[PDB]
Amino acid sequence: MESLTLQPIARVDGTINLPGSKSVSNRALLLAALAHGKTVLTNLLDSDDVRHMLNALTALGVSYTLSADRTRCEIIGNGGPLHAEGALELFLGNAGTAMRPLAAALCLGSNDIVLTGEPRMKERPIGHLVDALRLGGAKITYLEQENYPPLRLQGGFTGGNVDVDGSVSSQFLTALLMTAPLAPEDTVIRIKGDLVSKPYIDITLNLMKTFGVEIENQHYQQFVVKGGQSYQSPGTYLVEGDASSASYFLAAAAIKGGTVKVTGIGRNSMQGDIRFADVLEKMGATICWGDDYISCTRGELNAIDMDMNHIPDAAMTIATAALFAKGTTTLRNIYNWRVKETDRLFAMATELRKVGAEVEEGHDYIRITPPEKLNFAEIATYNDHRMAMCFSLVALSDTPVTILDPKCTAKTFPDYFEQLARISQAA
Ligand SMILES: O=C(O)C1=C[C@@H](O)[C@@H](O)[C@H](O)C1
Repeated sequence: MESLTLQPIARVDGTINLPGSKSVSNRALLLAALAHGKTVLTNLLDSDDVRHMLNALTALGVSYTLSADRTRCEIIGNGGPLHAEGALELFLGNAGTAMRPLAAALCLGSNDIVLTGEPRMKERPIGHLVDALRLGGAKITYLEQENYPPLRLQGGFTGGNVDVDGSVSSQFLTALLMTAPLAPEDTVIRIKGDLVSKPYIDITLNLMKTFGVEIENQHYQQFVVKGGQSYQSPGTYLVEGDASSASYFLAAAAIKGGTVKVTGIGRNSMQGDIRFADVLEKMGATICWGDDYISCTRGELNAIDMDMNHIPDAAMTIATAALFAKGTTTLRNIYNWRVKETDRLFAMATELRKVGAEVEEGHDYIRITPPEKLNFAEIATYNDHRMAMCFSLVALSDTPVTILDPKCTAKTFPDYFEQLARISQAA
């Protein structure tokens, strides 16, 4: 068991050029692979989740090249649905943005492919997506537990009237949206009831439009898709910096700045997590917006009580920032935290108590009352990059913190600790 101990950070100040967005990177790679023409992606993220997507594309026969730092990628588009037979197994780690999108995309035409991943991935739900794909004609088999990967995909998705549940994950709808335009028949995707974390659907539609495809969005209740379409290379495409990765640095300034500026995202970004800056502002920090930057300057930090379903990933950063705020913070409507890299409600509550907080783990919310002073703890990270990054903020106090398995940050941000250190000042 590897570990990293962070010594107390007296002040943070500086500029961070953000790594590329994981959400955008994996969507852009799949669309580039399906598209006609060569796509040159710049500022692509190099992390575990993107490497699993690249490996899957290689296994499916897609040709591409990567620059030395793996942030520039020239993809030779396949000009249509990807194919493989022989129950070829694609190992997708714990990458939801590879597993859900490929589960749908590979249902086009004929195929015989198996999608699997790490143990936790076999415990992350995919049943609602499989139900929708089957309504459209896909043949899918659960090889282990019903409603979870691994899946054996044998193709057959032709389109038609498909219902999909959007109450557990927005990724199921994202996967259907990217796939449907290439189906031979027109598709009408009806959302059964509620739709969680809607901003990710906006990211998906933005990327599809960049690749030449638009659909009819009827108030996020129904999506009308014309079949027989083709994705087209946009030529050169710049991947936005990651707004979720940015949260740690902006929060660091709200707690211990100084001013921290992150570049690569700005007011025009398509990522919902830029709204994390609004939460810091509501807590008392000062935010500055640019076309290609967002900065946060220390003001004060007061507890908040808010629905965080629109920014589930960045919301975890508020849970550790709450350790430094005045009053009790409550984050609500985050049941979805339970079905991600780990059950984040359980994990966050457990680790927060270790540093002294009084925490109520609600079924779908978390209430955090900070201690007068934090104490040292060895933080368990649950193979979850965000647990490591969120708890790194504990060091913006008088106590060091030890983070177990620090390399788990590589899922989305291999250089996280170096970057935090870049803005860490002793004076
Ligand atoms: O579609 C996406 O890119 C994502 C959607 C949400 O489930 C997030 O929680 C997940 O980390 C990424």
